[PDB]
Amino acid sequence: ASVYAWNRKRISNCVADYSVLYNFAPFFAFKCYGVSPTKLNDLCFTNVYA
Amino acid sequence: GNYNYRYRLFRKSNLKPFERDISTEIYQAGNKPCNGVAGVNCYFPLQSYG
Repeated sequence: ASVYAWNRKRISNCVADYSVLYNFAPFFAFKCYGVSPTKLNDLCFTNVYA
Repeated sequence: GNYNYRYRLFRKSNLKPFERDISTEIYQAGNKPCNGVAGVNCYFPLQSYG
């Protein structure tokens, strides 16, 4: 979608692993605010949005 | 921004009381650590305070 009409998707009720993301997308930019990616596979969350 | 004071963001294991570490080393990335560069991981240990 375009920025002024971005698309949002709710992801919850599932087993999430953030180690497979490194595969997809050469990752021209990959940075986090408030968390660090290496520790992200560990914490537990309420409801994750995309 | 006063770029004269920095702080260690990446450490393998925490440190015992009252020791200081001044070694500059590039973080690893689940493979033989990047020898001079920075990808998804392999970030620089020191970040300026500014």
